[PDB]
Amino acid sequence: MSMRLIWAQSTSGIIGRDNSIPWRLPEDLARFKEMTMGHPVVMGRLTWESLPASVRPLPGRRNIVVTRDADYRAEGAEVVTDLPDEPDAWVIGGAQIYAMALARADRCEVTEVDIALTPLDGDARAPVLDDSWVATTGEWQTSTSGLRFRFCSYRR
Ligand SMILES: CCc1nc(N)nc(N)c1OCCCOc1cccc(CCC(=O)O)c1
Repeated sequence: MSMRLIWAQSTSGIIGRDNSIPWRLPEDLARFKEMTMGHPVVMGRLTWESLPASVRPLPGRRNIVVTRDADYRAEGAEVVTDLPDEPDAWVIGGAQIYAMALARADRCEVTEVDIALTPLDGDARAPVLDDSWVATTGEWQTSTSGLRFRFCSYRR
């Protein structure tokens, strides 16, 4: 019904390589925290293990880890084998988790980072949103880090 997707991507659409993020953008962390606090957050195992240890699990949010390995220990998170039907939840990671949740989604919150990245094999790419989405495009912004970025919101 009402899954929300949130991701940060380069302008070429890359959301990371092996979960590693090439940009430092504290304004994106701030907006991620504002959007997801007090709600379940749904993620893959690689996103979970890539969280900074001090916020694994992400505090103030019910953390849910989706993986085909039924036996997996995530201290502080709920381990499920399939995407859960949590109405108010935010999907936060897994290029494949975004793909699976997109059908159930009526909101996407995107940070676009103006950073050139060389494509590498097995890159995680952002979902391409079709014409059913209504886009609200924020103004281009400059970070305390010097990077240009913008926030875009999509609804249907
Ligand atoms: C924030 C990157 C991001 N940015 C966007 N826009 N979407 C995402 N899915 C997304 O990855 C979420 C997985 C990594 O999470 C972190 C990682 C480090 C610090 C924090 C803030 C802690 C807090 O929030 O308390 C969160």
